[PDB]
Amino acid sequence: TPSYSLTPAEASAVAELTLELAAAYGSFGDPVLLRDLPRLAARLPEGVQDFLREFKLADRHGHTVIRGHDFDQRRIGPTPDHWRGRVRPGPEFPEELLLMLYSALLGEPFGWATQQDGHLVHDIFPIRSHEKQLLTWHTEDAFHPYRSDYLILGALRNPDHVPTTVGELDLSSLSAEDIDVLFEPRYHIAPDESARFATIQRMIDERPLGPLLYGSRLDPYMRLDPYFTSVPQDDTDARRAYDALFKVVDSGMREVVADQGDVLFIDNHRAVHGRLPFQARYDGTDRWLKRVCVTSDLRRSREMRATSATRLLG
Amino acid sequence: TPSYSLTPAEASAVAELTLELAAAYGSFGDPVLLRDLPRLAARLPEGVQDFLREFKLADRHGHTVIRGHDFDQRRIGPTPDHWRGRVRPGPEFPEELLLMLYSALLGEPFGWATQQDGHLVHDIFPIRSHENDQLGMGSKQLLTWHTEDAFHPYRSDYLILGALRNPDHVPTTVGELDLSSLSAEDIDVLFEPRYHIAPDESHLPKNNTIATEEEAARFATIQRMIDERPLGPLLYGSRLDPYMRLDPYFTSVPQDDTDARRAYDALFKVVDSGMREVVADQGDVLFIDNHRAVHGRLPFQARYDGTDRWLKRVCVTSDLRRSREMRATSATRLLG
Ligand SMILES: [Fe+3]
Ligand SMILES: [Fe+3]
Repeated sequence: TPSYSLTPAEASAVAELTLELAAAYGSFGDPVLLRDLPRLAARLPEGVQDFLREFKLADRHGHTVIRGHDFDQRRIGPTPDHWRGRVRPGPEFPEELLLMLYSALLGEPFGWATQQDGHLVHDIFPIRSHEKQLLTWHTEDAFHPYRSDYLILGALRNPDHVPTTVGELDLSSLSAEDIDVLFEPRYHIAPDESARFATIQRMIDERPLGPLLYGSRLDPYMRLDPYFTSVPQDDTDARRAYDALFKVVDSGMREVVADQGDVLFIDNHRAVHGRLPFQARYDGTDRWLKRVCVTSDLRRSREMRATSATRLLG
Repeated sequence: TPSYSLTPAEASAVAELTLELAAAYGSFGDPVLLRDLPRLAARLPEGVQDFLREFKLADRHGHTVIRGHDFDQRRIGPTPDHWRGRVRPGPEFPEELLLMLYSALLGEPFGWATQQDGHLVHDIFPIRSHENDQLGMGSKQLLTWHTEDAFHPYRSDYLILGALRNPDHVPTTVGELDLSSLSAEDIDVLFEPRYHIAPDESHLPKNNTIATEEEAARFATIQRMIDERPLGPLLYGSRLDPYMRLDPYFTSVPQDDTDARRAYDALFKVVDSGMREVVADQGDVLFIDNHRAVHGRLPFQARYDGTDRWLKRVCVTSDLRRSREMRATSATRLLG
């Protein structure tokens, strides 16, 4: 897995640009910032832009990391208790901007109106409120036709080096028989728990059966969320193939640590991901990540978006 | 319809950048150029960048034009007799890069493997042997309007046409949907899966080789569409400001569906009467939203003497990986 290590000079330039932009724009509520994003991302160090572009175009690896950012711990301040009621943007606005810049290099930032107040940057920190742990991995929103194409995870702080899990598809293990079955529309994937108007909420609803593999039959994409995946009982070939696919992916899972100053890029088409359970202090010094969802085609999701301009689904 | 007119200064800066890039890069066969495209496009005049970005994000107008480019006629040379057997790249390489920079501001340039040797930037000029019938390389005969490859799930999201020369000012026809000209009842019908759109003969899997699994799977979805003949909508997106796919020559309204026939005829009249002539004169670059506009060309008399109309054409996709199944490798931008 290729990764990019920032020099002190690259890290200083990135930090400086990130502070200049934060002072220049109000928030992500500023429509002109969302407009300028791709042009702004061109002001990043050229090696960083080149690296990400190669990741995007290569379409080979499930994940990549840019390491060595300068995330000023004094400015960022203590890891908050919760996300709701918290004034946005915070002092960590610079870092959120960075992820939005990276997102603009891979596509467009988008989010869910019903998730975290519909903020384009998600918070990932221990919560005393929302508190034997099963170890799960999934494709992000595997059921959804307009699911993320990429995820960007920025490690603001990670004092105990708690890894993320990411897994890819090894084809050598699977037979051609099983692959062909998985490519066919024979599987149900269920949604999740996720204003009055216009045509209320649940719009373009639940419909057909779909495949688990797609794209190239020699190097396929996947959407795999094992907990919410069911196969019709009469379909024994599909059940045999789903079993074999699960074994390959489950047994291939890797631990990847996003330490402080790391940005992890996950390809939602080539890789599954999962959180790892960890003992939290709850004292403002806890592990803290930011997450941005990236779509390659914003217009493809128009029917589930309130307006043309909005990047929030639902 | 909003447009952008380059000041002579912007025109000068664009040409300079374009010449520099032409010298620094060998051809489009260079993967690094494809890699560098959007970082390179960030070197264009800032007004231009902001203009296209606003066009892309507004998702309202179906076409726009950037006018006032300096396309140097001495450097570009005579309009060629044919696209086959030309030295790649030609003396007009700088103009090709410009269109590739523009495409990179809207998405990713892509092509069709069997079209003009698989070049990302297409030539549009009269070819004598091609002068009998309707196409983009003839001249004498009418090109009735349409959505590009309306049937195809991975059709272009945008088209970019650059006018290297147009001495007789032969316009391009483009038409949009005036939604207020249709009844609410007819709109509901058009959003429903009640219509058959047939592929152009060029996309038929039986055209290419029957050999191997790799090639069979690469056409398997298109072949399924031909065998099952699924019915589809002609309007989609949001019911308030909808996308359209309308290729009248390849659209079948099933005989017994009377509601569909009424709605279609209605949609046809609106789009036919809204057809506008947009002249892509020398130095003009036309952007077409393939989800919000239809396009065609007018018939014109060609001279075949190296002075004829010459356009360059690039196809843009907003999501390159969506079409992976129909591409030989991950690297290739060519479907088929
Ligand atoms: Fe997740
Ligand atoms: Fe056409």
